[PDB]
Amino acid sequence: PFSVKVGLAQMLRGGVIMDVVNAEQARIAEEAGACAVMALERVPADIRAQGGVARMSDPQMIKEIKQAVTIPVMAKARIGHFVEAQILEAIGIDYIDESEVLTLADEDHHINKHNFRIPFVCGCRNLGEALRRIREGAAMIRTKGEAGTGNIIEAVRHVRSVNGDIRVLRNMDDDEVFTFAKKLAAPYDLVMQTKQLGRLPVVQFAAGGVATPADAALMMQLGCDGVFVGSGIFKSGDPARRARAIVQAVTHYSDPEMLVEVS
Amino acid sequence: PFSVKVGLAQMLRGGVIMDVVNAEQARIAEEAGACAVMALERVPADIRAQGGVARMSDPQMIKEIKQAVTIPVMAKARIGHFVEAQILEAIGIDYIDESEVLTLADEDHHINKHNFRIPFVCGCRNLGEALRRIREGAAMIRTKGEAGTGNIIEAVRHVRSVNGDIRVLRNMDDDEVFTFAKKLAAPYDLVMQTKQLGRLPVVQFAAGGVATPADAALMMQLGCDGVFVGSGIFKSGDPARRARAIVQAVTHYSDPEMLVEVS
Amino acid sequence: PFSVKVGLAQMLRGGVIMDVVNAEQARIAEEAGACAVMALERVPADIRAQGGVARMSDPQMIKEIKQAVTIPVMAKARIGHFVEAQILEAIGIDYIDESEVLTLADEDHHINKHNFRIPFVCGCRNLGEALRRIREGAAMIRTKGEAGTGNIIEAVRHVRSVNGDIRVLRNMDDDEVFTFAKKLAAPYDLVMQTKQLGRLPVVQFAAGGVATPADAALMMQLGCDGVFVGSGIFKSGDPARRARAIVQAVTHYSDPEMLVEVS
Amino acid sequence: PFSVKVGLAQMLRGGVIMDVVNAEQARIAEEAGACAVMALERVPADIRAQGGVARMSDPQMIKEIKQAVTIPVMAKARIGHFVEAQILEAIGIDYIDESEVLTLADEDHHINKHNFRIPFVCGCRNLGEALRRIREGAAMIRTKGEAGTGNIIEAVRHVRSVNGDIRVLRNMDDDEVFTFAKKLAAPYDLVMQTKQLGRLPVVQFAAGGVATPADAALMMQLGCDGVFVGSGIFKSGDPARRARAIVQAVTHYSDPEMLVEVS
Amino acid sequence: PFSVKVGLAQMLRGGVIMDVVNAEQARIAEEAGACAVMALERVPADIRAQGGVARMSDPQMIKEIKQAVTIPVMAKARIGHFVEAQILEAIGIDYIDESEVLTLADEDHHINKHNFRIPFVCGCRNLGEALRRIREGAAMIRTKGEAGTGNIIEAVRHVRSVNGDIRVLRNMDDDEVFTFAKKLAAPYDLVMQTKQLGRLPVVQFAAGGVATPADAALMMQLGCDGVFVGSGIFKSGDPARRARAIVQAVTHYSDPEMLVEVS
Repeated sequence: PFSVKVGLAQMLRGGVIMDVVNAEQARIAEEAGACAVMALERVPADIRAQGGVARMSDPQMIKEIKQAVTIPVMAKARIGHFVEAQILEAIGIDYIDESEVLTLADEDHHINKHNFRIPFVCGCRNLGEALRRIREGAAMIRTKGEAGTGNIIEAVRHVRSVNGDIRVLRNMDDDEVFTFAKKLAAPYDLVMQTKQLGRLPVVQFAAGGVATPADAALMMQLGCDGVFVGSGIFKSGDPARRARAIVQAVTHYSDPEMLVEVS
Repeated sequence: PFSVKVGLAQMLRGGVIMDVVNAEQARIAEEAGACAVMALERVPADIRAQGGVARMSDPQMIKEIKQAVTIPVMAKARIGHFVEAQILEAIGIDYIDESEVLTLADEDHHINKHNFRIPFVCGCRNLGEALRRIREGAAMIRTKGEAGTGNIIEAVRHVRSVNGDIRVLRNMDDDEVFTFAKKLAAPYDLVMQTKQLGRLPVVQFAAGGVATPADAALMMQLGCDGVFVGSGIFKSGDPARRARAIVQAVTHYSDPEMLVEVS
Repeated sequence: PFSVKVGLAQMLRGGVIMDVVNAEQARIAEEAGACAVMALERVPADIRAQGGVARMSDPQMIKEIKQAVTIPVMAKARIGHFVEAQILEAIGIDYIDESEVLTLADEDHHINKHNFRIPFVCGCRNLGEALRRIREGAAMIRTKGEAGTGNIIEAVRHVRSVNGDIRVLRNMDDDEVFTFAKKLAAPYDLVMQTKQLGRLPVVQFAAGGVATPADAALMMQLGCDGVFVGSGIFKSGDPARRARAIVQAVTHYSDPEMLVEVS
Repeated sequence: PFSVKVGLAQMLRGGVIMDVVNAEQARIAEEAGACAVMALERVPADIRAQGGVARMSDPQMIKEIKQAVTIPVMAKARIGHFVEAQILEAIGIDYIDESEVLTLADEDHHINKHNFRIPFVCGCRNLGEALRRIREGAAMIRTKGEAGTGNIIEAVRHVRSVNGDIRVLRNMDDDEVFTFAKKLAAPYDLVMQTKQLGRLPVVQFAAGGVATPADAALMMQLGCDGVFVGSGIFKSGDPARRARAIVQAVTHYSDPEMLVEVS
Repeated sequence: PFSVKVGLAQMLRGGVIMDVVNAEQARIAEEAGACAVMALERVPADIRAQGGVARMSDPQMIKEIKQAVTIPVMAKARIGHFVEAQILEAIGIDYIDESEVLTLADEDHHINKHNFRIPFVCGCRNLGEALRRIREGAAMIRTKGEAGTGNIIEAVRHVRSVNGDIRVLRNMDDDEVFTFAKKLAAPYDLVMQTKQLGRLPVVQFAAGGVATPADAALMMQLGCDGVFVGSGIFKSGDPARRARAIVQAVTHYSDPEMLVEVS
């Protein structure tokens, strides 16, 4: 029932997903208006600077967070590590993120995400990767970007690349589409579905570097459906204020006066 | 009605296809027991040695051949030259061969073969190319080989590559299949259809260098369904004898005494 | 009055242009139904075989041809050789072809074609080149291809590239168009005019390798407005028959039965 | 109305623009005689020392500065970050600087500056870049230089490059201008407008390394219309004295005795 | 009696092997349910930290461990150091691990393991290496991975590569098997025995980076028969809890709820 997973992930459209590390940060991110939280033991800043290997978050804190908030609760699973995905599905979380922000568990293969009843969130960097992940079973796509620096140049480049490939495909001659599918190394049926829909067949989020309401509004204006905000919110001077500002920016991405007032 | 085209091409299984250049060579190739003829103005030996550009054969001689024999009659169309394919379909031939033996008309794109009611025969060199051509609409695949030298080393290598990739796919773990589909740059749905069927989803012929009954029997024992024999038959000491020998070799590819007697 | 030149070149849409070398070939190409002739002393085949430098055609034979036929009469002028263009305009021909088929007269600069009252026909290989030539003053564009071989792989590649850039531009986001204009090194105003019109702002012809009615119909179906047929027609078995066939193919580029009957 | 923005930016001719970080530095820069201030949260020295990503300055301090001084107030916006530009336009600042001194927000595309009613200030390093930015909608150009070192070698090189390209263009033959437009990858219409005006069609400022009155006078003597002075004035022994000296040097760029007295 | 060694190593199937450094860690790893311990002076983490050369563990502590636990006791022997293997066999340990985790003693040659009555455990990275080690006399194979980092990307890659070569071999045509044996540089007789059995002819363990129950279950689901856990268990917050969790994960590698509860 892949379409069931797609429709389940649709209710995340137009929202913000916030990396939380405890029940209190989860409660704050809930009261700020986020649509879902990404439970994890310690922020991507730890994964980047502290080094070491980062794995699926501990089940006990996932259960604590899930008991603390009412919104959908996500968790991260290493790429190709289908047993972490099995554990997460057995905990009962709402969405699973096959996260490249964590450490690679299988360099060559991703999870055959058709085996789980839980919708997956998979990273991408272009149209070919997004279509491959949707073929593997990912019910929601997020553009990769760059993890931990707060610089949106790569996230902006990836959103622009995905939307540019979509716009190119929308007018592309039928007889050429096949070659395009070979240029991306993406499944042809999904390429034709994209060409018919004018967009990816799934929800499409942005991630990596989104730190200010201006960045979230820029992502939502480039065509995305939402944003991921990981660590810069709760390490700042006031976490609740910045989180509420980013939520309001995503909700009102076409209101410059609102973006000003929230900033 | 792609399945209609596939079933229409199935009756070519276990036969020989002979390049003919006139009504008399067509009549000989018919009396030798061929399943179909490939009408063309002058042999692949001409295309190789004389040089110049080779195009779709002249419509008048196609009509003469079609009126001279009763078996299915093929014709060659340049790659990506869909107007030659339109002309051939309007003449009423039975199969169209998007032939790389001719001159390339579109280096980047092949014909969107779903637009014609006539089944197409497309060349290939590996599993990825065969699957891409089947996705474009080709109702019958022939392994490329090398055109005009009578040396089957490349044709044998291509048959072995295709059948080896299919055998690898047949046992391959499901979770890895996706990556395999990216390695070939072939449509995933066709890759899964191949993995289920244990063979290429269409009829699969051999071509290039098949000159003696031993070569035809070798191709039919490597797993193919038929062979193409272009020029060396009608330039030899006795064309009818060699053509009948190759036909008998394809029919009895598992009878060494028969291969001896026909040689 | 550039728009006057554009409207003047519009009457060539849906026609055939044939290189003639005498009053007799000009009369034949007229009776075959061509829309214009390109006077020249000796065919591109002679330019290849006799070697040496090729220049503007001789004024006396231009006057003879112009007095022999009634259709528009073209002539070739070396690239950047504005004095040959002045001579041609003083003879009174209808269109001037700043032709790369001839020998380069100015490797770095083309003619500032705004100084002549006669419309120009300029070669191109992509969208950037076509837009640059339209900015210089070219009132009609022909896709370069490859001169003298009868192989349409390059002409088809160039038509597909130009039409693909146009289709990409048509959906391209406005904020990105500027960068596109830098990628092609084409004037931005002409890029925006193309994006608005959905096609090149001038008449767009094909040239190079068009030898059979299938090739002409393929060019006219890929989006072109006409074709150039230079030498292979009058060196063949019957020039009038092939010329009439190509004219009928251009006129009926969407009629497969007509393409069959003329072939 | 791009001409309205151009005429509105004209009043900055012959003045100094000083980066301020508080109401007090803004008041000093006003009393020193500057024509405009570039409000920013922390000087380029902080961008180098604290490292990290630098974004649009905080709206609250922009409002404080705007309420503290009477002169036009600028602000910096990341390249391609049109949402930061929207926020700045909604605050009501006078000029927006699409600043490469900040961090790149879009590596491939710049802001489509035609969508805002506020004039923009865009950096440049040669004539092609200045013309491209003027085509995108920039109503004022500043030569890039090098940010934060106090060494004017690069700013001088870029000013000389722009003025040398303009001088080359002024005498350049018309028939060659097109090729020149291709050499720069700049819009041809703007190239011709430059050739007619003898200078860039907008106000042209200098930036990067201007630290002493000699440097400001040198920039104004090389042909510029003003200078940018960012940090070195307020970190020195006396900010008011050096700021007044630089202002007087810009006003009297042809008075060596005045340059001596102010130094 | 190689088959006796193979049957002796069979009782380790479906178990966990834990590197111990004293009688207390050995006792803990016994109560956690491990099937065998790998006596060694200082953990692979200590081998990485203190640097220097690592050799066979000291005989006195091996005797102490062997007297402290009842399960089979392993020990490490440098590669090609057959005298350390003689010493270990004379101590009376149950299995000897010709371990690349230690320092290489013979870079070009491994131990001729047919000379000892004690079964050997040899590392491997692909099918060729595993078959070569089984030919030398190794009665049990463990996939190499990467030593001491806790990252299972390489261990997963090696398990997938070995099982992929086995699956490729299982369907491979007999006439091609010989060439396959040359591609791996593995003994052909063992290649045919593998092709017949559908798996490596010996017990196949995983090693390197297995730190969490998810990793152990992932190894056991990829096709392995067990796991090696060296250092990260006894340097953690609770060694007994994590060791018992990993043992339960290996025992119940197909029970997601169990993997959750033990985590």
